[PDB]
Amino acid sequence: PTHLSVDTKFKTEGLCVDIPGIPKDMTYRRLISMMGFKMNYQVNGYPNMFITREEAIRHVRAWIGFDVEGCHGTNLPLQLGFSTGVNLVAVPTPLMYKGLPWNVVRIKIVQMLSDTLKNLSDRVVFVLWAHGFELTSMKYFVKIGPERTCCLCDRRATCFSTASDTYACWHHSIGFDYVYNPFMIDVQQWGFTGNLQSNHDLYCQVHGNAHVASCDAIMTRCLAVHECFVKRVDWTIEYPIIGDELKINAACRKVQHMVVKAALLADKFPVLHDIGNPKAIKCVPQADVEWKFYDAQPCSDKAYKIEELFYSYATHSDKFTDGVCLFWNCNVDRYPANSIVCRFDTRVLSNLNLPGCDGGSLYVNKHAFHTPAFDKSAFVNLKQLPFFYYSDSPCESHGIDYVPLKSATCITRCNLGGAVCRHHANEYRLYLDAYNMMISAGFSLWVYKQFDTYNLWNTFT
Ligand SMILES: CN1CCN(C(=O)Nc2ccccc2)CC1
Ligand SMILES: [Zn+2]
Ligand SMILES: [Zn+2]
Ligand SMILES: [Zn+2]
Repeated sequence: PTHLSVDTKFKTEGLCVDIPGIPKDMTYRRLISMMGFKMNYQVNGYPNMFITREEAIRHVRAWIGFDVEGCHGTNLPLQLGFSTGVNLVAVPTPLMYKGLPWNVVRIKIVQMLSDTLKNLSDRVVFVLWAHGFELTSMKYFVKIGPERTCCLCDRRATCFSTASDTYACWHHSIGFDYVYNPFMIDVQQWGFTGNLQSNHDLYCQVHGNAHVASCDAIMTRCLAVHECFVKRVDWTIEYPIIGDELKINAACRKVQHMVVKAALLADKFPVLHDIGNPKAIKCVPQADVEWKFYDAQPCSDKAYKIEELFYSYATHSDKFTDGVCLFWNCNVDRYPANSIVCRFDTRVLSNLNLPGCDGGSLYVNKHAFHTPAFDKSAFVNLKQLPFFYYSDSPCESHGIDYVPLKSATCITRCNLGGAVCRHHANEYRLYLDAYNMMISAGFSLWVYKQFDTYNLWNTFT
């Protein structure tokens, strides 16, 4: 139970308009053979070109929706569409390119996949809504064989060059012409009634249908993401480290402690309502406040209605208007005015944030989290939280070459007294780096309108 058996049955109804007369009884073994590929019984890490839903979810960073539309089947040109928005036209002789032979088209496919995937994944997973032409066109740009390594590094081989007879990963494939050992999954195999557009539109209004192959490719990957990350969630799946995951997560913990500690000192709320992660611990353990936790799992479809988070059935709910409410990555439609909020901005461009369903995004950092679309109106009762650094720690060095720190946002006893000490200057610079790391990763901070750092200076007396 690791790979998809080649002898698994493949439902062929979706393929019969492009391939009339196709047998209803069909295996992956026979389908692959029909596509022009010879597996010759090989136990070398590539048992099937097709993979299970579970293997696809483990490799979501590799997903590339692919669709082929028969413009005019050997004698006709084909429109090759990708979920990157690219449309290529291959002639047998929203970025739309004119008709070119396969020998040049395949060089473009390798360039595009390599640039899109080199910082995301060790492979490609073609996400299909298979009708026939996409499967039969694969032989014109795909080569298969045993698992291999790059000619220039230790990464697995994803590309092949006929000019040099060598193999490369996504980082070293410049000038390569063939996709090597790609994987693929047919979304139609999951049991769907009706066509791609009708199933996609049930959950998403952001992707339209301009009737080009890239629109179908985008809709296909969108629908796959809804099925695997929106309606079905698995937070037990671990994903590899591809970027600043560790620094971002450490920054988030530093920022949360800083902001919450400062809010409690400036406004002295008697009670804090910590709403979100059922596994959460107190971010400011030494604070005076009555800390009360409320469980809400990360919402992956629509943002929580604030009224449902306070809904208590036949009993009285806790008083949310007393003290402060802390929503650390707990996505609601409209935050109460007495809130401290961290909300991920789904629009952020990064290697951790993949395009999602209905304006939302799939943020992949250790775990995959489909996040609802960022909506500025959720924050109408609050203001953006400005950067500040606060510290009550003693002015002592212990144990880097100096330029004295001058900043109005270094809230320390030394700055109050006229001159920032070396320890607080080092800590301020580290904290500003962590803050910038967290912000550039996509997180946004919001706070109740009465929040004022001027109230922190009198904590030094
Ligand atoms: C039966 N329970 C009663 C308690 N309950 C709430 O009090 N929710 C809540 C959440 C955050 C702040 C204040 C109240 C949910 C339903
Ligand atoms: Zn390489
Ligand atoms: Zn969509
Ligand atoms: Zn100091």
